[PDB]
Amino acid sequence: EGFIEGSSLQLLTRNYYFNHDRRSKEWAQGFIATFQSGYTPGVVGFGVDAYGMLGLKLYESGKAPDEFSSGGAALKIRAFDTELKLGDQFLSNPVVAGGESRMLPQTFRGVSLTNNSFEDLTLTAGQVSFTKYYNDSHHLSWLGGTWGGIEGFTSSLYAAELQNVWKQYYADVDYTYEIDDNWSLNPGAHYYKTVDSGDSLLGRIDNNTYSLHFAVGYRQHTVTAVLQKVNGNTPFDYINQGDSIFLDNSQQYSDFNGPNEKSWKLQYDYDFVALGVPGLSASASYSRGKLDLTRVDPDSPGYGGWYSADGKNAKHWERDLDLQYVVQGGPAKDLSLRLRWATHRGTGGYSAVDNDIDEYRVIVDYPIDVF
Ligand SMILES: CCCCCCCCOCCOCCOCCOCCO
Repeated sequence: EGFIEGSSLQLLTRNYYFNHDRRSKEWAQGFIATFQSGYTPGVVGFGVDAYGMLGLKLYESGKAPDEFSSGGAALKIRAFDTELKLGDQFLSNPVVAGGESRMLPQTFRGVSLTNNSFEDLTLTAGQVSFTKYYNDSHHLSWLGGTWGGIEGFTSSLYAAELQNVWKQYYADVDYTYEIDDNWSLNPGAHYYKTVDSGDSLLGRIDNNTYSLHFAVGYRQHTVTAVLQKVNGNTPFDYINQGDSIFLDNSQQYSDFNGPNEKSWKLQYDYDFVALGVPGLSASASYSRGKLDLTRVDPDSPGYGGWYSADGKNAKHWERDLDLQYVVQGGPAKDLSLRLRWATHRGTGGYSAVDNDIDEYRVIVDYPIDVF
């Protein structure tokens, strides 16, 4: 289509409300404007992507500082189903993301390469840097791919190096079987290997983390079983934590990722579609985990504070209630409201590591398509 003709600008308005009980509320506006050029015609095309981001409480982006802002752009070059972005850009993959848990995502400065030559295969590579954000600079490079070569099944393999911190490896599989027209099974696994790298700023790291999910769908109902296991004396670690889609036990509050923590969750989801009210969904979860805090090295530079002499039998749990309505028609079409309730308690001195809390979040989201 071409630079002008293929251009699009989106503005995302974000209302964000966060309530915390401890055994502090917060209100914030946010705006994210996104432009994408078309491509100059020819074998090798040229374009531009650019964004700007603002938020205001009603580096530390926002939720704990009265205002925040940022903007950037990247040059894109597209040849043979390969796209190269050079500049500031968003990222989501198993070893790197701006993260979905907070109001504004983090961005990254550098090179990304994405190949779509084969339908069913995505390859990506990259080298970027980023600062520090949410709750000097970092450098990270990754190589990865995602394969779709079978009808109900998907595969991923990724690696990253976070300079002087870690090398991280990740695999996954997801299978879906449709039995009846109303009954389906979704077995799946996530795997993370983590080792220390270079100067080893966080200290020694030898960490293997597993996520198991089994999901029975029946019509609108879906019930899901999760096992998660962290093997090593530091907790599973990743950039921009919370609500991770590469972990089956990542929850509103806790990631159930502590060192040597075994965990499970039972989740229930419902789609109100056939009950007459489409765009309405709800879900509830219960998660339980246990780990032995005596096994942490208290002198571990990055992770030392997980150690507790009195930890031993430490355990915690979380029960999440989640519902969201997207408005599907009229003027507010696409306006989405989402309500989030989490309760978390630990026992066995888990509280020397994390807190007993009750979290309430409300998120109002309005997309605008401007050209
Ligand atoms: C399945 C998508 C292709 C992934 C590109 C390579 C990602 C980098 O991984 C480095 C670590 O991999 C360890 C051994 O890799 C075996 C490579 O061949 C496997 C073929 O799927």
